[PDB]
Amino acid sequence: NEETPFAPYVLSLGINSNGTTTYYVVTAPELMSGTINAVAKGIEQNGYRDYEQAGQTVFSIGGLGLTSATGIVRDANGYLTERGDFVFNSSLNAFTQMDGQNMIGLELPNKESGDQMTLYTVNISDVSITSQVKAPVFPLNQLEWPSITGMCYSEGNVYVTYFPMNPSTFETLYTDTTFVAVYSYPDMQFKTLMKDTRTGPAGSWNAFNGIFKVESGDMYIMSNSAIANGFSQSTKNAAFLRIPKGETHFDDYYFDFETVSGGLKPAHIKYIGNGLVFAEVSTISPQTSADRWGDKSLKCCIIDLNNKTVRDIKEIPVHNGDGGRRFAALVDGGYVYRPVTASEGTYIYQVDPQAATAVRGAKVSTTFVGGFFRLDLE
Repeated sequence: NEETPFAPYVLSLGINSNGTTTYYVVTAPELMSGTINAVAKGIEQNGYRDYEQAGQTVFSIGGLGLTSATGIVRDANGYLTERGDFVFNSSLNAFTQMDGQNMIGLELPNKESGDQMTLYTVNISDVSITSQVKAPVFPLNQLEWPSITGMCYSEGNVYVTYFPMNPSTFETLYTDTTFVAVYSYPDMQFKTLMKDTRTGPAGSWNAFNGIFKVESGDMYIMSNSAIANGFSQSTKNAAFLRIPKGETHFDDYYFDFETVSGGLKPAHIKYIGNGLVFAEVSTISPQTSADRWGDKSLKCCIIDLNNKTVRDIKEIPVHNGDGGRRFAALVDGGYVYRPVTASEGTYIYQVDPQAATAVRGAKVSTTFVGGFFRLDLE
């Protein structure tokens, strides 16, 4: 065993061998030198996995056939171990933290796959379903079947960002409206369908990038309408809007990202703190049908929501994104760390968010990084 006990940093290394992607959840004692790898260390996880952290639990969420999420925690000996099992029916369309002890997870049933969706309440420390409730899909499918891009909990309301998409043709014919559906917790009664016409739908296909909460409890949405991230068309400039804490309207905030960036669209976002967002931003302009789904040629930027500015991190090379999955970026010790997979290989880059400058760190022997966390002992 080459695992270093109590090594804080957790990386899920996605490694392509003979066509198949296998995940190795490894730890690293530091991020700035050495080589992070899965030689003689790691929790091997087969199948499609994506990763989300809450508290000191990393959830390994199975996909493409796998219908469970598994906890990963640090045991008292300093080693990672698997803990618990949350079984769902088909796919976990959204998953977000409700409070210090609980996640909520939303699962859709097309219109023939069922009529009701399910909200699961999952205990973080036990990794187990505490309660579950059913709700109609409508009005999420009023125009077309929804494609869910995020979920947030605020003061007893559940907020769901989505865009309509025909599940068989993949057409996204409705891009002129931001949609946020709002439900009451715990019963999932429908409260309101928020609409806004200053930008397009929030988030993009399976990218978990539609909505996020900041220190005040306010929420922001991100619209990119990006063909490169899965839309079939684009009609309105990429932008951020804001929902006041616990409320059900958009306020006067509006950040025209697309014009400030000189015509570009964000692909992936992570809130850093203090109004700053770390982002991968497509350098393709205009994106066309030839770019669709590719998530190619991204740069890294700091987005300042307070001042409505965009600053390029010039030391990070242009690189292709990981597509429709969660953004593997780690906010740690006042920096943001991002594995950058490019022609030279994969390296962790340490980003100073105030200066918008980066330092190259550890090399990572992997195909891509599927998750990136700091896990302490509880």
